[PDB]
Amino acid sequence: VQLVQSGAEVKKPGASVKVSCKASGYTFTGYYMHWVRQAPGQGLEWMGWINPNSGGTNYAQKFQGRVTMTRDTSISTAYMELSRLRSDDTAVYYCARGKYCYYNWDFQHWGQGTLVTVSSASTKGPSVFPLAPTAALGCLVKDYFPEPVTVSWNSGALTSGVHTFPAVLQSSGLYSLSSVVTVPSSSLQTYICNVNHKPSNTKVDKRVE
Amino acid sequence: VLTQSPATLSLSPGETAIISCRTSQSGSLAWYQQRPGQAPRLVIYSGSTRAAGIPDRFSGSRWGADYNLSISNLESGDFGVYYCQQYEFFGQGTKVQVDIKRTVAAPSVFIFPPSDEQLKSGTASVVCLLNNFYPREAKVQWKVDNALQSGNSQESVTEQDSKDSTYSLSSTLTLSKADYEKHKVYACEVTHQGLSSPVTKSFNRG
Amino acid sequence: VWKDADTTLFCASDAKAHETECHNVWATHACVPTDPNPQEIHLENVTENFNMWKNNMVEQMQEDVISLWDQCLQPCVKLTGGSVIKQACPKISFDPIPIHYCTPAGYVILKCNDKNFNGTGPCKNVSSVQCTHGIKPVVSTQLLLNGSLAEEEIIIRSENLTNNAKTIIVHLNKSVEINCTRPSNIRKAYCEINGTKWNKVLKQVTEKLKEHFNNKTIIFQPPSGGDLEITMHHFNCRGEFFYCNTTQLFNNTCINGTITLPCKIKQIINMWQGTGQAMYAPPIDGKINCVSNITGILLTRDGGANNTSNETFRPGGGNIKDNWRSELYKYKVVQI
Ligand SMILES: *[C@@H]1O[C@H](CO)[C@@H](O)[C@H](O)[C@H]1NC(C)=O
Repeated sequence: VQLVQSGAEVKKPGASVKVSCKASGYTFTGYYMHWVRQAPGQGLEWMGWINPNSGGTNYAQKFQGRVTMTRDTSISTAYMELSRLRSDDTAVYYCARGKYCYYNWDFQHWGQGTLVTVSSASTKGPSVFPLAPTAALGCLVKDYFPEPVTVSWNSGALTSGVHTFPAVLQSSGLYSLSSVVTVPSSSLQTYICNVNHKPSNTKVDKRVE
Repeated sequence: VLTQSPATLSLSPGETAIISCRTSQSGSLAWYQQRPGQAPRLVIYSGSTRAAGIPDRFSGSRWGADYNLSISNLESGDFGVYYCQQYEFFGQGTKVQVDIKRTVAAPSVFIFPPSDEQLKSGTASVVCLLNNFYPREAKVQWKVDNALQSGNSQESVTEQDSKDSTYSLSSTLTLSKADYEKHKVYACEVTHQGLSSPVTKSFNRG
Repeated sequence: VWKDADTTLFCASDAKAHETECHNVWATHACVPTDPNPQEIHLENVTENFNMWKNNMVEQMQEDVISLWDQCLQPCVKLTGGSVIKQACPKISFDPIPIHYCTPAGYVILKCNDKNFNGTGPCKNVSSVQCTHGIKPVVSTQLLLNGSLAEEEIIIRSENLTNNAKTIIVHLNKSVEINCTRPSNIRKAYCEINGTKWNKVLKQVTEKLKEHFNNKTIIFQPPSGGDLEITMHHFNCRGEFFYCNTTQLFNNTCINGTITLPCKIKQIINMWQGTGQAMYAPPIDGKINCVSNITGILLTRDGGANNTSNETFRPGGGNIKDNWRSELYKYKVVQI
């Protein structure tokens, strides 16, 4: 059995989103498909199920009116659409199936997940500021959206003593993180941080003097 | 509903973790493990029955509304967050994380003034770094001209370095350029177990 | 003395050779004459466990009805997704007739005569029969048509009530007629129901059902999604496939005039019998009229109940084997 979901999504509040879920390795029409999400600082939350042969659905009541579940049996795929998105709909959305044997709840198989970020913010390349110099030095990677960004140093030649921190979400709606490396004062040689933000196709190298 | 406790669990490898779950409705209760960045994997159902590929180290037991998942002889694959489940309902989860015990190590503190380029953008970020310390608990206190800064900053912590078992922390205090050019002494005050008294690294705009 | 067991059963009916209606002919071929003189033995001092949700007889009846529909409702074209086959589209005349199910030598049927047996558990009043009562194989959705009734008062049947994925079948204690017509002189159609009898039966069913949810407020809603066969009362009438909007049926505010449902007859349908869309020929001319007795309903309870009030129930097609369960519920094959 395999379950493969569509890729990550970014939407503005009030927009809708459509997630796919491709099942293989079993009789697709044979087992209910459930959907479950997990928002940051939230537990796991069941949304509903569809009966594939029927196309019939049950939804968690708080989800009535804004969730639509469907399937396409010709390609063994289930679909979940969530409309009128709110920012607290930011979450990982998963599709899940009952244990092979059935009880139909024991969730034996999960999709890899589809991340959905809902924000009024817009795609944005980062700003990159130096953190100038026993000693430490770094780069401050500020005001980008959405996650995530990667940092290397000196094109990968500098790895020891490096700490790249988890991003934080600012009041501005934009993410920010810092990457630092520690060195002997005696070493100050050229140092450049290579910052990549795939969503905005931004790539910056910053020399820190 | 489903009440799972305790909320968090800091443990060393080898020890045993005991998570509890209260239901008010009878029926099959299941446990899931979700590792950072992966889909949850079913670990237990019927309250007491292990799934496929689940080793003896994992065990569940049950008493009335109370449900226990016990993970003995912890190992690297086991860390994450756990959920109890009954039909469509889940518990809030319990994050079980690793804290390798080591001798206490005091933080190295560095303060960084805003880059000129940033001031040119009309914002100012003062960054304060706490390097290579243990245990993870630590306190940062921003003071701008002896004024305590409550809620004007953001923190970020590395995972425990697996090698020296330390943590490194970054705290960023942000202000409008206009607010920033109003005050002179920008101080960063750190309190920690390895420090006999809080340590203040600071600087003057001049 | 006996043990639970599965086996191959045979069918019995009153089908006549002269009669050329499709089911009747199928029965003269597949079945034998109904027992002229049935014999039912009830014995005290015995207890037996029944589970209608796990009764193999349902599977067998299922295979028959699939067999019946394969040679009688042969469609003009079949789109099975993998292929598209053309074939004769014979005009279809059928009325289901009651079919009795019977055991071969060395087996026997046990019958539960508890007047309030809800469908699972031990039974006190047990009897032995060689054949079921006459059951009409009505394939329908939302509404259970032309079935048997509760002897005493309305009964709620389900494998697990809590489990919202378990089908709920309500089994009425007093049937309510549904009159369906399509005037002559095209795809339009309509249904009629006496609002008073119906609504009365709703008051009663909601009170019994509530009785099973710790006296919390019960509310009905139209289906939440899915194929047309499920979201509408769907059934086969005089060879035509009706699809009636039941939105009107579950009307909260009146809890009376005779209410009338808008129905349509379709030529393109999702076979229930398996997978694929079937294309039947256009609807024949002449006034077409089926009058049926509503005896049961299929409901799905909404998940994520949260706050106690407002369980939400949607009439639910579920699985058609449930139609058979609704009649076969009280019987089991045991092996002598
Ligand atoms: C139900 O039974 C009635 C009378 O016995 C019959 O006329 C009607 O056609 C049946 N309904 C269906 C759709 O089978």
